[PDB]
Amino acid sequence: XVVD
Amino acid sequence: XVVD
Amino acid sequence: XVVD
Amino acid sequence: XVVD
Amino acid sequence: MVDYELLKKVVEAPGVSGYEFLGIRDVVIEEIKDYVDEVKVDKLGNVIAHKKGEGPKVMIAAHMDQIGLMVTHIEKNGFLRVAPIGGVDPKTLIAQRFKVWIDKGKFIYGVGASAPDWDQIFIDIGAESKEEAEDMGVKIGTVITWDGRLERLGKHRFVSIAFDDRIAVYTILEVAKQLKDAKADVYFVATVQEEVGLRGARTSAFGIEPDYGFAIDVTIAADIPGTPEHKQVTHLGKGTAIKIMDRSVICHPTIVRWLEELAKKHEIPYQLEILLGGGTDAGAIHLTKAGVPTGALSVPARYIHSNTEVVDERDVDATVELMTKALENIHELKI
Amino acid sequence: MVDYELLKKVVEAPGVSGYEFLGIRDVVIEEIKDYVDEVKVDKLGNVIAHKKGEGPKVMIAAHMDQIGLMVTHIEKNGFLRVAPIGGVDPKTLIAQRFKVWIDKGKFIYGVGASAPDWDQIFIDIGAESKEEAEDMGVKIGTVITWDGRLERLGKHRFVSIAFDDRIAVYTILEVAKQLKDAKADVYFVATVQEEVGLRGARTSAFGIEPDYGFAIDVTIAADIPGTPEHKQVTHLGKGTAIKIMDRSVICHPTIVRWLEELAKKHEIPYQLEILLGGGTDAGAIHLTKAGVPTGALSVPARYIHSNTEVVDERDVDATVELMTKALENIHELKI
Amino acid sequence: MVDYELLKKVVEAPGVSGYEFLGIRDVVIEEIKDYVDEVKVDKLGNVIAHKKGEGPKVMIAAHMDQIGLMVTHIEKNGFLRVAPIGGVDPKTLIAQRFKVWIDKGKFIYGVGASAPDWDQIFIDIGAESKEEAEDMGVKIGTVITWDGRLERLGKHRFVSIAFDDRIAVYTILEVAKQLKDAKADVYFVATVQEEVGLRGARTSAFGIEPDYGFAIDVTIAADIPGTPEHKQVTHLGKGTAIKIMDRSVICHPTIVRWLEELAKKHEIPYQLEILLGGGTDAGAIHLTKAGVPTGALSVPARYIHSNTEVVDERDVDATVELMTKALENIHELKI
Amino acid sequence: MVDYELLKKVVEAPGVSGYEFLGIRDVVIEEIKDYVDEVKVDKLGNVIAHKKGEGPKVMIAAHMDQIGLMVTHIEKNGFLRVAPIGGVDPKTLIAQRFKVWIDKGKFIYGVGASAPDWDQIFIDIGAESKEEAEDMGVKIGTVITWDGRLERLGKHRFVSIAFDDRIAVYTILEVAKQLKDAKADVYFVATVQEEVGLRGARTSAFGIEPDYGFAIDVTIAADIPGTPEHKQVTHLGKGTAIKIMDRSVICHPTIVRWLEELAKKHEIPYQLEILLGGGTDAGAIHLTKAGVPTGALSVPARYIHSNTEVVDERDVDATVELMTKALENIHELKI
Ligand SMILES: [Zn+2]
Ligand SMILES: [Zn+2]
Ligand SMILES: [Zn+2]
Ligand SMILES: [Zn+2]
Ligand SMILES: [Zn+2]
Ligand SMILES: [Zn+2]
Ligand SMILES: [Zn+2]
Ligand SMILES: [Zn+2]
Repeated sequence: XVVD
Repeated sequence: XVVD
Repeated sequence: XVVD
Repeated sequence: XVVD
Repeated sequence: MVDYELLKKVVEAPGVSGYEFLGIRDVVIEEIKDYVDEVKVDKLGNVIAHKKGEGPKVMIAAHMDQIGLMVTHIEKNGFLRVAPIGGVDPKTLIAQRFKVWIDKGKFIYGVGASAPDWDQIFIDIGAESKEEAEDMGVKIGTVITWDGRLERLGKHRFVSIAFDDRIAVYTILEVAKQLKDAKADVYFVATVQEEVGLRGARTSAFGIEPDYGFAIDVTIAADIPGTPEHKQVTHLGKGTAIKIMDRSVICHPTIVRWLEELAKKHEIPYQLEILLGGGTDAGAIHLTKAGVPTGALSVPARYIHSNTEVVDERDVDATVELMTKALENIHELKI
Repeated sequence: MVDYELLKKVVEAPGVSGYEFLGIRDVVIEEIKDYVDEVKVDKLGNVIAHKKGEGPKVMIAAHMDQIGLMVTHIEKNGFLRVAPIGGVDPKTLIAQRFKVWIDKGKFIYGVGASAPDWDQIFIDIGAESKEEAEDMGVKIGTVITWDGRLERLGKHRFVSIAFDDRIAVYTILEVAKQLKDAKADVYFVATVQEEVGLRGARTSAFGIEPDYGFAIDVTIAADIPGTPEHKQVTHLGKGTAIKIMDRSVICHPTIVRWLEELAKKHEIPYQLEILLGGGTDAGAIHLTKAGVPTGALSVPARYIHSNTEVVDERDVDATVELMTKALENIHELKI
Repeated sequence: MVDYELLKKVVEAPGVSGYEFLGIRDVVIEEIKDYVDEVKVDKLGNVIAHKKGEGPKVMIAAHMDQIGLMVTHIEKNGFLRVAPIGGVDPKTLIAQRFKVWIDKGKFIYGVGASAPDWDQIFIDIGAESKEEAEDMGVKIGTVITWDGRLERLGKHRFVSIAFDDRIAVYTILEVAKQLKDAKADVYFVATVQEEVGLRGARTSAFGIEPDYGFAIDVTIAADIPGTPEHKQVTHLGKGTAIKIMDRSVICHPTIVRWLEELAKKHEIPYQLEILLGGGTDAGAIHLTKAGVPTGALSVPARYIHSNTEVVDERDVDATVELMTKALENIHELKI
Repeated sequence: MVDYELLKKVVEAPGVSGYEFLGIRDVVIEEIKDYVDEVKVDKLGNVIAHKKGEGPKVMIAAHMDQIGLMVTHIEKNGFLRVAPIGGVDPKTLIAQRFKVWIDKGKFIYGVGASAPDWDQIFIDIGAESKEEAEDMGVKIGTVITWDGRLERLGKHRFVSIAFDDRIAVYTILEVAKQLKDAKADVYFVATVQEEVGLRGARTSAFGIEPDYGFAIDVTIAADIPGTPEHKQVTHLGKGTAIKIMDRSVICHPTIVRWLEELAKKHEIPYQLEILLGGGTDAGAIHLTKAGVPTGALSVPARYIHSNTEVVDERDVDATVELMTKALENIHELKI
């Protein structure tokens, strides 16, 4: 997981 | 039923 | 503590 | 300083 | 599955909070007196029906007051302004017919008119002036109820005004008729003013000083279109609802499971109830004096607090049956 | 400064409102019985520990119930829906671990997920269906608490679940251990259901009929970043808080100043407390029967009603000390 | 189905982006060294474990850094202000316990407090002043992680901090243990700083210059209440997820179908993954030098980027199995 | 405390991103050539000044490009429309004077006019038509900078256009002048296009392939009225800022503490820097090839990206001193  |  |  |  | 004629008598008798003496009181006394040892009416108007027995003193309460309206002002052109008695929603008063009570056993029709808030609501009784409205028998303080009647909906359901506990009043009348030589000192109480604060239950419980308390009332059945499954609370036809807790009371866990086990043993359909809010007579009973262990059985009902409340006879029968079994076996209960 | 092991025992025992019997009840009985003449559990579950003495009858109450959750529905895919027991804020349930109680002394883990409102909150226990969740021991009515443990924060502070009065339960246990030949007839009461309406305090006070009443609870410590100085209420480490008034009670002015003077005389650090809202057991005790003069000592606490409440041992010790001194000198109090 | 003790060791070791050397690095080296020919740590801190073999040079990356916080300022009264390391959501920091790392292998507890935005968040470590906080070992730059531990959820699931790839670190450790005489020159890489931009994967891939690249990470499992079926992405327990594409990479179609066919042939449960956003190490690996054909296997995970991430052991086992089979058969792959 | 004349030369030379060759390039070459062994200009325009030495190869980068505007269209009545070169805020262009560059070393004045967004901004150069504006030397692509000059503010501060790194260009020029027989192979680089994406730093670092990388740039000094203490980032006059991390890079922890220890040992004032966002050349340098351990020293600056940026000479001197000490001792650094 970048972002979530 | 007080309230509903 | 009722409330908080 | 990119951004500010 | 239910005594239709008796149910009709209890739901159609007028009896708004504080004014139960205008109709429902006498119906309860007349229909329960031959099944108990003594019937008394206390200070606030609660009907206390005592059935002597050898065992724990048990109070079973069902409120006989219903929500309604009270005239607050008579306009120059004869229209009536009102205040709610209990939790009345303005949306249920629009384009509705009402019974305006001018005396005990005497009413005239009225029409509700003009989301709506209270200062926009008014009742039309066909008067042309304040003087005419007064000559017709209306005054500040006149009480009003919807013009509702009991009718059947399909094979097992019904629609009516005031199921919000007249169905419980019906239930205790049936329990009183079925109870035979129970090992318990029973006090059936048709309480007053539950809709304005569980008031009658508080004073009658104080006087009775029971060992065990039970309330019978309606609970939310939101098993209707658009409602998420986890928010339905109860389902019509799935049994009497054993209350775990509502905003006014956390039923004694031992009594809750004892009732559940009794239902299983006697093959009585039941469902568990939890309400985020709401309030019931048990909320007052359990806090009486040094405390009273209490439980509550509820009749699932749709569209509560309206002229079109709906219940299922199978749940009503289950409630009568479980309460009867509870009274017959309460002498064995160990808390 | 505090008996860490004892504090850990009291804060980590489960006991949500109405279900105190599942853990905290037995801990209180076991830890206080050797310091009193008799211990009894009343109708609602209050633990009443009586220490006989010659003097005014005094009731000291600390609520043993903690806030928590109750399962209201089990979704088709095994997720649990819940209702709050007490004033729970949804923001404190997100991405948190929970102990789902399937039996007394038995729990399984759960994860809270999905500002958040109640219909958006759910608990994941690793089940794949409603049937599996039920086989794991979960049912409608299952109670849940955060998975919290007592830990130290710096030199004098601590973090824990349920300080909201388990710190007061700890306090009365310590007071009971220190009290020696006090000129007073003392009733230490670990009350039930304070979080849902000061219910246990009401019924136990009625039965005891005390001459003087005292409550020990936590109060708001908002001495944190961004809070205006006049809105901090109390400060951690600045002493036991003597309550002047909260929304539920205006402490008897004579007792308030008597406590303040006692604190000064015995060099016990203290601070004065005033709450715009909030409610405490004293709110019920003082309105018992014909009235009971009452006072309240509070332990300042940050982040109340969460799994990470914080208190300062210096304030806890001050509370134990002042309450002990109050009991030893109450025979001289003239109201 | 998984080596629980090993999983616990990898998820509970601290290692926020840029500071992996404080704990996770040594755990990876210790647990993988006996299964490879050589272990090296590069410039940025990536752990490169080389297992010599005859065949295509293959890089398998799992990031060992986890999201966390860094102290940016110490308030006058001892409270700490923080900045996120990676994509941290403020909603997951409220009323949570933290481990504030004052040295390698040394931490003190902290409490997160005060939808919330960063300038409203702060950490309480029990200090009364900036000086006391500093004496306790805190400074600007101090790193912080949630106080989370691995626990089981039901029969096949788990809850833990940092599954967001410590589950992948666990996976490559297991693959390294199972791989025997594979026809491939394998480079297992525990990459650094993936959470801040796929940084470690970029530099390690450049140095390795692989013929094929594979990333193992977690992917969104939104198979929870209220989520439309088409937005669930993956389902727990339905198999390892073969990535077709995310915002950072479009996996080589030949490798995607090759992996799918391998899963079918060896009866390994799998599901296809497509993400509208998100980023993974493959996003950096495939753009190395003249290009690297890559694929990615993901472990479905619920509640990603929190202290309560949830995975299913069946999907973890499927990932270990498929990656092992891929390495054993990659020598036949024709792109 | 600073060489005022030299600082004036570097800040007042034009050199917007991509067009550094119009002025700043030649100033850097002229002022640094006599202190290094060779000076070269690469493909993108970076100025690489090599000072041969025995030790680790070290790259020190300071970007020479400044933010500005580019003409996108000439209106019928002679007004100019523009696009930003770098992160320019429209609020800083209103009622401002500009230098419109019509050729190398040739400009005409312009006035910015008409919160403002880009389609509302325009430049007035006194032309009456598009044809006249063109005859004056303006075309699509013409670059523009503010009409700013270096001036002193009080005893230790200054105001100027482009401190956003011309102050760093000044710094490396000073370091190059002070460095004597350093045990390191030094590459001073005045990078291009940092304001549009750290572009020059990326390509020059690739070609140099350094063992260690260092960037010198300005950082946020928000120690002004109305800013919460924890959001000030750095304070003017409190020392050179050692960067722990910004959005583009997490400086190598070993280098960060090594720099901090060097500052303490040589009594050089310093402060620690953490930025939630922002980007610096180090963000590109450290990701070069197989990775480069990097650090960054920043000069605190108020009102960044405007014609009135402000710095403190004490912080500038501290930066020159610490970088010089770092280069003299880097041969001992063990990562
Ligand atoms: Zn990841
Ligand atoms: Zn992640
Ligand atoms: Zn009712
Ligand atoms: Zn009602
Ligand atoms: Zn409390
Ligand atoms: Zn509370
Ligand atoms: Zn800059
Ligand atoms: Zn800039």
